[PDB]
Amino acid sequence: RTTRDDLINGNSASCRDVIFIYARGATETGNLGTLGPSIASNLESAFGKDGVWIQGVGGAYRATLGDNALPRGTSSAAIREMLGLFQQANTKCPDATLIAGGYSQGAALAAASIEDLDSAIRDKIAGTVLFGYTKNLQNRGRIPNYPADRTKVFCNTGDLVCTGSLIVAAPHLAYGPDARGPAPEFLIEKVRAVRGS
Repeated sequence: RTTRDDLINGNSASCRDVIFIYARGATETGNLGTLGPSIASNLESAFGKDGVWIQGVGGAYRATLGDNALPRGTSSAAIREMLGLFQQANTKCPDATLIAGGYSQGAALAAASIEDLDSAIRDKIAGTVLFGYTKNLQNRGRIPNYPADRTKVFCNTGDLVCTGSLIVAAPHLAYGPDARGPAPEFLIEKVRAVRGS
């Protein structure tokens, strides 16, 4: 299903070890959209249902297509919403390892949020995956203030948003295989690198 609010609904007395916060692309449904559920099922298989909390960015994030043209590639209200979720994870589950991801506008949102996040929380994000990263060229494939080794960008050849454009071509809608395999593989590897087991 396209809606997951595990962090908001979760009991602090029984925090998951891993918390995944994900932002969907433009016009997508629920708070996970088309790629989020595939990543979620694979994380659940690796850490178990009670070992990982899946949280989509909903609330003020309406994933409005036109917001791709704003300075940071998304709206201020959306950034405030995602920042709030990272802050809620940090207070509710101080010992949890965080992971994040975003697709299209959601990738710009993830990058903007992580850049603004206070360092103590940002440093808890073991890995971040970005699909069809709209600010790929502008940010030179990086998320500002965040290490390259913890970042994985999936940008298809021919996906114009990865080369500085806002045009949506067919390759931008072809990240399904990545969400099913390499993306969760990267996230799992980065969590295990710091948590062991």
